[PDB]
Amino acid sequence: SYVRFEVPEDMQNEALSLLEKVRESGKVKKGTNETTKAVERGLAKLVYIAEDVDPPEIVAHLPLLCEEKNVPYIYVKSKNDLGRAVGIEVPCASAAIINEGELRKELGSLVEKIKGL
Amino acid sequence: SYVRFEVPEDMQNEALSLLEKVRESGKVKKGTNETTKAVERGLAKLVYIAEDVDPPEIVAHLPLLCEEKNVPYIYVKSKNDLGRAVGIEVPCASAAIINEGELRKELGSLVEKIKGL
RNA sequence: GGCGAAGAUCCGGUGAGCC
RNA sequence: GGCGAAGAUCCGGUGAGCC
Repeated sequence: SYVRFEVPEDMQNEALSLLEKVRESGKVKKGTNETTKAVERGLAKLVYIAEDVDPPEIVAHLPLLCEEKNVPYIYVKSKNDLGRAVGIEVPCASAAIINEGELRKELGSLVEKIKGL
Repeated sequence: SYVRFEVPEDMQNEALSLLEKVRESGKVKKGTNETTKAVERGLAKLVYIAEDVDPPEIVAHLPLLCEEKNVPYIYVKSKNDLGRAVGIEVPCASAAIINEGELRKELGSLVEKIKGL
């Protein structure tokens, strides 16, 4: 298939909880273009990438480059569900964490749960 | 009426007739943005401004900003007449000549006819 | 109520085509 | 037939509002 990572529901939902309570403290990028070029700036602390993208063309590129710049990234759920997580009113194929707010020291834990594959 | 130098009709028609036969003879920029950059870059030797343009604004800036950069300019009644004269298929509020093609002597005499009203 | 991060609006550049 | 130098298309920035 498109993205080559598999991930249980519980930690995907951990991604939506972290992304749901990051906005009040840090910064987040919404949408695949802002994610791709915000990370291409080198400013990603954790990337959101989803497989329910149609056509797969939409994001079939960013996990690989997020492995190059060695920025964390996680395959998560439905575009809609993350859309609610980042708190915009529309589906979202890809997101990013740009500033860690007052929470900071969980994002590392999540990156190493990503390193499991 | 932003006509700050009232130009005769016969002189308008001679200017548009001259402007008719200089589009593979010389080079002309079409449209208020291309005319205004023609004056700003500094490569316009004679710009045409139509006076029935509405809103006036759309080209109202170009005679004064044109005079300051000391590029001559001449006034024309209908935007339509100018637009069809400069062989494009739509009305045109403002035009410019940036290269005089082979017509150095006629445009020279006409420029001196402008500087005088 | 419809459209919208599968990118709304706006801006810059480009300059004669697009349906 | 319609739209178009009162800027078609295309490219750029911006990132959440527009009817």
